[PDB]
Amino acid sequence: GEFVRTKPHVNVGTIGHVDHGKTTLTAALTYVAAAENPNVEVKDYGDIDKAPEERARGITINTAHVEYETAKRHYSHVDCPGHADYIKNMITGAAQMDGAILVVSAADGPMPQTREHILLARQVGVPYIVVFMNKVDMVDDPELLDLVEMEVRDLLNQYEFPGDEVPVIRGSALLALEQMHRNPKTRRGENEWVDKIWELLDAIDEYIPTPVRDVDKPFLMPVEDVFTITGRGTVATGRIERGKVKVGDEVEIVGLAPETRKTVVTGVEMHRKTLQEGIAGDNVGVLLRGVSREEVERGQVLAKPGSITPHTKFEASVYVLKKEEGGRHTGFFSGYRPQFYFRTTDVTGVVQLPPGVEMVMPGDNVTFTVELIKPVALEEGLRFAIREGGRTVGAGVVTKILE
Ligand SMILES: Nc1nc2c(ncn2[C@@H]2O[C@H](COP(=O)(O)OP(=O)(O)NP(=O)(O)O)[C@@H](O)[C@H]2O)c(=O)[nH]1
Ligand SMILES: [Cl-]
Ligand SMILES: [Mg+2]
Ligand SMILES: [N+]
Repeated sequence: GEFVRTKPHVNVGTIGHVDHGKTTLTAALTYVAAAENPNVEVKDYGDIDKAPEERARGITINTAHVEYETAKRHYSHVDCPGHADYIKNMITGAAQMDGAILVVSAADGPMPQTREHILLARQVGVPYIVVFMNKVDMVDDPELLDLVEMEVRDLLNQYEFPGDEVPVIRGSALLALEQMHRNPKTRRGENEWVDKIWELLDAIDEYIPTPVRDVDKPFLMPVEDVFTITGRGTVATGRIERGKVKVGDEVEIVGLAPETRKTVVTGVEMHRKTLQEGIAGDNVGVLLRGVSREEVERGQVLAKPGSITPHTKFEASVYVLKKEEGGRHTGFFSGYRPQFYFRTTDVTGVVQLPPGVEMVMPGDNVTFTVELIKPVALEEGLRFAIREGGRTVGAGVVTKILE
């Protein structure tokens, strides 16, 4: 059908260590919110972890986007994988969030991807975090619960989140989800577990602010994914960063290719509902005429033509992680070629250290230049993560664009 705007729109999502309950919580949110609002369509566990490879491996691999709303706001929710091998997908998901829900298992406490997701969330600009302490149905001991909360708050403090202030909601994603399956009409106040999900919804409503967005600046949408719709054509998905897009607009596909390509937008949808106009903050699919899925990819940006010049060379201020933060034990030299993550973009780059700086060590704050092997939409003040060999090794911010 058609998308009707009645409420402010905010993008949230789920992050946290593997198996702590992100997807189960995402499902419970749709069911719980749907009882109050009939515009919410429910999403089961298997509707979210739907890919054959997810069924095969028993984990989330792809980000999934689901929709729900409260009385206050409309939400698009990006559910990210927790497995260490799918961090790149999680980063692309977090790059779309105005706030993240950090899921931590009460039975396990914070674990290495609890830390890594918090760190990475910051580096793609997630401005606020709410915590859901999950699986409390498995933990009798009140003292362990208090310890887990304390550990999570302190961990958040380590990455410059206000850990002492974030809401920490204690519940069971699974028992809420079970109650909603048995009674899909279960309303607030009727059930203990469902009410914890309402506590989460209230915290999301009130603690994660609606961002200040600019719809007057040139259209810019980082591409998070691309697929072929049988019948329609190639669709590029993403959160619109600024400006607006309408069907009929010419856009440029910028980055990751030798040259920029122009095409015409032939459709705009949010959660499979047609948008008259996509605006900053919307989580959309943009149908692109005359390009295949081999001609658009994650990490490119769609932009008002001529508004963005992609770049390959920049100076950066970089913090290199210590080993206890999951970084490398050893340093690196000029010529080090790790991966750089900017918003939804993942690209290999060459580190070139100043003359006289021959080695950078874990724990170092340092400045150097990077040469990307492919051009990428970049700008001064843009935060990024550095990863190599399947581990996060650094966090940086672009200081100067050289080329
Ligand atoms: N006891 C209990 N088990 C739960 C709860 N929530 C989830 N689980 C169980 O925990 C396991 C993982 O749940 P899942 O939602 O897939 O976690 P995830 O964080 O999405 N995993 P991934 O990191 O791969 O995406 C499942 O076996 C699920 O049934 C809960 O509140 N209580
Ligand atoms: Cl579309
Ligand atoms: Mg999952
Ligand atoms: N998924």
